[PDB]
Amino acid sequence: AATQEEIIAGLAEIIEEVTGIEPSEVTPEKSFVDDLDIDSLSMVEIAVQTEDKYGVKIPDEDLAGLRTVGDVVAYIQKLEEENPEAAAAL
Amino acid sequence: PQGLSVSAEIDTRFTTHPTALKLAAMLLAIVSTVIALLALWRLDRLDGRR
Repeated sequence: AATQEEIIAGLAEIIEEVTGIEPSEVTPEKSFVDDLDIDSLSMVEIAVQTEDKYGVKIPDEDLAGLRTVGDVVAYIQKLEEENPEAAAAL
Repeated sequence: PQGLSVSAEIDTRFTTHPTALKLAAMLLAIVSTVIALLALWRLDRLDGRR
């Protein structure tokens, strides 16, 4: 199972490439639109660059239900613990 | 008098209009273009985002 401090560390390096927010602001209690001003037209880009590095297809059915970083870490944790087919081969 | 004549010839070389072939070939380079664009859009829509 992926640790929380590496999930956040992998999400911050994408948020910093897309928007430019320093990775010292990405904490598990920050909202994606109020605290960190990240419109959803940037959440789409984050979800694209996520799949373009680690094969992970986050459908827009679920891309709306992510309001905080804790939601992201919980979603990734549950999907990786449910499916044992996580390749993780680079 | 008879025989007197002055016959010029104007240079109207920019006053043209296309034929049926040049029109059928102009109204067929715009339909296939939008058809190809629609096909490329349908191919792009594979990622499941609307």
